[PDB]
Amino acid sequence: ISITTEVMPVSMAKTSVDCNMYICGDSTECANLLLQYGSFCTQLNRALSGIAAEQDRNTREVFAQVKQMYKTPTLKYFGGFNFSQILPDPLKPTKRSFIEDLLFNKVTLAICAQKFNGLTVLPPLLTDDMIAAYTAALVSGTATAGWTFGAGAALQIPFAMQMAYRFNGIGVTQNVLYENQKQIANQFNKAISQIQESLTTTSTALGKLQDVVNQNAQALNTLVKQLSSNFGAISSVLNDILSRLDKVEAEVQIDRLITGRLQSLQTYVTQQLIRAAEIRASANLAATKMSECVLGQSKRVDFCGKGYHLMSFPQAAPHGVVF
Amino acid sequence: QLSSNFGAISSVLNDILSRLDKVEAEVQIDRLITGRLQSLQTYVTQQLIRAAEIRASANLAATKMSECVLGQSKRVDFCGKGYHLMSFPQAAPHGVVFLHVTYVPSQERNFTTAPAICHEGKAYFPREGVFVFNGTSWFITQRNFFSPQIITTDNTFVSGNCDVVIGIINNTV
Amino acid sequence: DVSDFTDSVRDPKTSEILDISPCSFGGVSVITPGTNASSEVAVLYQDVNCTDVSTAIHADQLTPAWRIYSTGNNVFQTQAGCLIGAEHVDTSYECDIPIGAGICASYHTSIVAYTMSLGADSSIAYSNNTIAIPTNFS
Amino acid sequence: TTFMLKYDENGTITDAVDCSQNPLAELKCSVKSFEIDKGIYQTSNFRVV
Ligand SMILES: *[C@@H]1O[C@H](CO)[C@@H](O)[C@H](O)[C@H]1NC(C)=O
Ligand SMILES: *[C@@H]1O[C@H](CO)[C@@H](O)[C@H](O)[C@H]1NC(C)=O
Ligand SMILES: *[C@@H]1O[C@H](CO)[C@@H](O)[C@H](O)[C@H]1NC(C)=O
Ligand SMILES: *[C@@H]1O[C@H](CO)[C@@H](O)[C@H](O)[C@H]1NC(C)=O
Ligand SMILES: *[C@@H]1O[C@H](CO)[C@@H](O)[C@H](O)[C@H]1NC(C)=O
Ligand SMILES: *[C@@H]1O[C@H](CO)[C@@H](O)[C@H](O)[C@H]1NC(C)=O
Repeated sequence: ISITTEVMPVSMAKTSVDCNMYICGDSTECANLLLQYGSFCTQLNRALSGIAAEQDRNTREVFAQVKQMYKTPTLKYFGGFNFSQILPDPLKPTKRSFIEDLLFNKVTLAICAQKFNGLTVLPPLLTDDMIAAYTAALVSGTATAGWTFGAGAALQIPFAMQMAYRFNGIGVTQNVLYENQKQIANQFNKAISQIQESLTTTSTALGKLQDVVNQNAQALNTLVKQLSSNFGAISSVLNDILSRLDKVEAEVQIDRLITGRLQSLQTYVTQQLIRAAEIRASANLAATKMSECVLGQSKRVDFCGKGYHLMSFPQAAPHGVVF
Repeated sequence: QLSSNFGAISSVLNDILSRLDKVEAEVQIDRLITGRLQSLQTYVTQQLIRAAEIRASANLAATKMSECVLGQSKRVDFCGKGYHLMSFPQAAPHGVVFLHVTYVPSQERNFTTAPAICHEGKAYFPREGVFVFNGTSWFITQRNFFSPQIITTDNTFVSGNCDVVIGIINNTV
Repeated sequence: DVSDFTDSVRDPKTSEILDISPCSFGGVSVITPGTNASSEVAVLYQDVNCTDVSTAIHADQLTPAWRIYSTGNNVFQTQAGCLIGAEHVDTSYECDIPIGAGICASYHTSIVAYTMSLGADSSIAYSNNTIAIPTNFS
Repeated sequence: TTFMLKYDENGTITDAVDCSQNPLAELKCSVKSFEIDKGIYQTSNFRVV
């Protein structure tokens, strides 16, 4: 018996920009010159809000698939299989599981305070507690509550007859499980332990979730860095060229900075649209794996596992899921 | 964006050419040409991104019509929400609509089961079902519908001896 | 700071050092029941402190200054900004309109803000010798 | 102030909306309508002068 891990991003950070505070600071004349360009601030705001709403749709599609929140059994020992370290621990303060705690520590980032940029980051609709609650109902409904799940309702199988029913689905007979239950149960427990050890004392196994964070940070750093450069004007800073430049020779130096800053903003929004489409194609795949591998037994080759698929368990992660 | 000036005297041509005739008009027209060229390029790029998102949906619809409509899918929740049975396509404006027909068990009942049976020092396992105690006898039935069938040598098969199993129940066959 | 802005300054009056924050800006979004069932609306000031933006409305220091507007002591903190015009409740529902981190607003019976209801609380009787088998279909 | 004037097919102004009286009035002048579906819509920004 083997257990392998698979990491998939499903979401990314939600950003928004203040089109007038970024292009211009606290200057009235800069705002007036901006209105000549028509509806460019409104287009950018709508484009970024469209992406932001989509991130919440991605998460709801993957995780909110069970209409009922089954309670954790409080036994966590079914037949011979040790299901702890997957389900939450009642006496622990956190609502997560042991393995989920390992995942949340590993993926590290790159009360209210603002920045002079005009940029900000909105919070996701589903908190980490809600996401962690969902994956507990899926695991607890898989061990107990029978395979009949999704297409129907829970049907209360003893979990010694699942593996017999799932061994029967790969081409072996039922007597293979029953006569070797102790060996099969032991190999299951050892496989989970090695997953624990590898997660605790590794360096880089969640690079897909790491790449999402690093790419987002690089994009925002570039946008800020463009504020500190003129585009053929006397200087980048306003009120230092806007004072000793009469009142008509400064109207053409400002139009140079404004045109340059719009392009830096437009370039940023266009690349967020291409990046979001990549996350959407990844969140769609993770939703199909949650339905065909967790809620069923998959016969497609190399889709869920590597050998012959028996079953699967979902665990939450920062802006992603782990199977 | 056509009714929008871009720093020029006027946002409409024939009103810069009427009040100017030479390089003075060229300097204003260049401001308009630059502004109108950007808004046109921005429109085209956003259409390219949208066109790709709708090609991915048209590819999924082509996979559904091949798998759900021309056959019977074994994939979970791919076609409907229960046990897929059939499917029909219906045209819609700039789209398609599918009518999935699925099977949904409803009632449910409680029974007592077992993994095997011991008759003559040998273990009998089921082939394509489970053992249900019912309350008066011992039967073998299919997992999706309730239909007790009397046990027989054609329902079960002999595997191993009557030692290594957790919970055999002695019964006739 | 790391963004090469002005994070601090030293007073030239022979005194100590201070800090500098960017005053308080953000966005506003208006929640509406649909104009077919009511005319009252709630307002969300995104990413602010309710105390800071409640006194600002008192001294008339907001650039979007609405002539006929007031705050009827319904200020709510949430985490996605300051909410004004909707009263907090402790009865979870199905999130008609989403707001911030696990907060939603609905009309029901004035606008009311609550916490999301994930699903129905259910339990399964797990035993080691019992099976359930359907007897009817649809 | 900014107004949102409605023109009739006969060519005469019929109704209007004052885009600075209410938060709702600002919403109307932003989506260019007189009736709006339920939801949350983002409008202009705010500063503390
Ligand atoms: C199950 O695994 C946990 C994790 O180490 C362990 O503490 C517990 O003792 C195990 N259960 C049994 C019955 O050995
Ligand atoms: C708001 O400010 C008060 C004191 O000024 C502070 O105690 C509180 O934590 C702040 N709330 C925030 C920043 O969300
Ligand atoms: C089967 O027994 C369980 C445990 O008491 C109970 O919850 C369930 O309702 C029973 N099923 C039926 C159909 O009565
Ligand atoms: C189910 O639990 C009872 C209670 O100890 C036990 O006697 C019985 O052998 C168990 N059945 C199986 C299949 O383990
Ligand atoms: C199944 O349900 C239908 C409708 O509820 C009913 O007419 C039919 O008699 C039921 N069948 C059985 C075997 O109870
Ligand atoms: C427009 O004018 C026609 C006749 O001039 C009149 O019948 C109608 O009521 C007016 N208003 C409309 C059509 O809304």
